[PDB]
Amino acid sequence: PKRCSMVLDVAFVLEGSDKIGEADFNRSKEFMEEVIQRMDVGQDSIHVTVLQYSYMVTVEYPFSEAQSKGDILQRVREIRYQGGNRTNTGLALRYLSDHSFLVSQGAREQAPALVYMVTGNPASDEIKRLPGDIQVVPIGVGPNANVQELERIGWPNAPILIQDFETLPREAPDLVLQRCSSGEGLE
Ligand code: NA
Repeated sequence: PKRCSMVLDVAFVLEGSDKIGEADFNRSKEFMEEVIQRMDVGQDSIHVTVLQYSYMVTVEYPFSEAQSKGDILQRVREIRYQGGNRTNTGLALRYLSDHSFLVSQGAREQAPALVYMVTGNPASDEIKRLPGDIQVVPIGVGPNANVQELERIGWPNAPILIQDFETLPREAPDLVLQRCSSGEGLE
């Protein structure tokens, strides 16, 4: 099984809108749980922050809190589907650059920054250019993803396109960990 063991600050950003729905959001959670389980999460290795967004953005787990796999996974289990009426992807991205990845919020100065963002709908809001240092790998799930929007957000990273949320926990973890370890997408 593909492994990722390195000094890395990883963010998971999950769309939890009404358009996603509780059932598909739970599949996104299960995808995320599987990835964290496979990752070498620890104080001296991979660190994890988790965000959920729709109408607003919730920091479900900051970098500043205990970086053990057990503490992260248990908070993840506690995460509740918000079900908002918007897909404010631009706001979620602003959180990453202006809050999540700050040293004052637990991020490591020497660690590279990597974001896996699971979304199934076009952004409701304006998306602004992220600082190049924050690498975003968009995971566009389902027929309603705005692929060109995700390509622009992602560059240099190709979006990972998944047919549906049922396939997400089955297919995506392998691809996510390959990207984690190598630093680049496939082919
Ligand atoms: Na960082």
